[PDB]
Amino acid sequence: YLLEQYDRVEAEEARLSDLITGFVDPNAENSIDPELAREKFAELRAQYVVTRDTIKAKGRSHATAQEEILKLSEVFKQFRLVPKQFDYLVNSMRVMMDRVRTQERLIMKLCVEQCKMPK
Amino acid sequence: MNISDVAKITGLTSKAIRFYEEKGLVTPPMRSENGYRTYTQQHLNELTLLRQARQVGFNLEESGELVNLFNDPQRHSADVKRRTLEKVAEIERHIEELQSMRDQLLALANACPGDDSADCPIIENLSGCC
Amino acid sequence: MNISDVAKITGLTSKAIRFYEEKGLVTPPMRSENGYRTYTQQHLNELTLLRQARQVGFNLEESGELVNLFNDPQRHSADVKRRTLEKVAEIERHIEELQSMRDQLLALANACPGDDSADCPIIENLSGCC
Ligand SMILES: [Cu+2]
Ligand SMILES: [Cu+2]
Repeated sequence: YLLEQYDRVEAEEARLSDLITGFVDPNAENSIDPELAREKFAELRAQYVVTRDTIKAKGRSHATAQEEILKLSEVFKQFRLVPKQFDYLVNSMRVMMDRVRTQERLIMKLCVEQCKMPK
Repeated sequence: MNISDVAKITGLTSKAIRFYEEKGLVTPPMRSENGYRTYTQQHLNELTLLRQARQVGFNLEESGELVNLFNDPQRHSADVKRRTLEKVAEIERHIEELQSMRDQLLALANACPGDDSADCPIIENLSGCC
Repeated sequence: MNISDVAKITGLTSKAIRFYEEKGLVTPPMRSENGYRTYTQQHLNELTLLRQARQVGFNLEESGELVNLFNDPQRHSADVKRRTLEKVAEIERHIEELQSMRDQLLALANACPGDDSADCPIIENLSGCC
């Protein structure tokens, strides 16, 4: 996720070019200096490290675990979308689903054509 | 940074900067995705150093070594000044021998009548005939 | 005369000689059964003069024109004389340039401690820090 891409671009100590200009960038409702980004990219890390622990808190769908889900979301919903790089983040779903989906189809290709089955 | 703004700040032009980067004479500036060479205050002062280095007389190579000096915060003012002084000496030799040449030219020319003649004594002093 | 002949007599090397030839500085020599350039005293004189255009410091072009004047006896001693004067003017330019900026190198020497300090102020004035 965006924290990963922001460290990958910060892998070699430096960048202020366009690919950061897409990133988090809260508009006060545009080159980005280090300290501002390092701050905006930090309380998100805090929401993660305090969020990923409650996923197991008596289930994926626990009250306060969903509170940290919805709160991480609300933490993001003040912010805006991030650049065409984020395209691959969506692809990382499709290329999974494209595969997963396909396997179901494949299983059906193995289950549904030769023998009879109910529908 | 904006590459034209940088080249005007240092007085150079972009292909000059690019020539110097081709010769590995500064810190590498990144590009942007569009391809704009990401210069810096680091590249600002590297380029100003590399600028005045040759106006002083340091070639592409030794001026690259000067940007090495700057990029070396471990640097030693001694060797810097020793090379400054070796340069002084080479300029001295240059001056001396250029003026020896000058003196020979002047001995040739004042020896000439300049009498719009076929009898140009200079050239026949220069040519190995007669 | 083969190229070794005028080369080892006047003293120039085969590369510089054929370079001067294809440059058109010098007369196209006669040629052989095999196209080897059988030079003559013409070319020997031309090439001694062409050197003493070089060693004197004329560029290749003005040097070619020196040798063209020589075998063109309608030349004027005055023209060669003013040429030498203009060349010595350029020598005065080159030498006073070196003198001035070397005086400034000496000022640089005066400024630096040269004491193995990574606060070498030379790098600090060139690299426009602060
Ligand atoms: Cu004359
Ligand atoms: Cu010093």
